[PDB]
Amino acid sequence: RDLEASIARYKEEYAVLISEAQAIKADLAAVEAKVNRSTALLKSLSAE
Amino acid sequence: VKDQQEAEKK
Repeated sequence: RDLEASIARYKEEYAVLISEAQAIKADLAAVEAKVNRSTALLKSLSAE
Repeated sequence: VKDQQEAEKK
C-alpha cells in the first residue's frame, strides 16, 4: 500500500514536469514565429 | 515502474 502511495505521489510530480515541458514548448513555438516575422522585418528594413 | 515491479514482487 505504501509503495502504491509512493507511486501515486511520483505520478503527480511527473504530471507537473510534463505540464512544465508543454509550457516551455509553447513558449518556444511562440518565439519561433516571432523569429520568422522578425527576420522578414529585418530584411525589409535592409531593403529600405 | 521500478516501484510497481517491487510491489508486484512483494
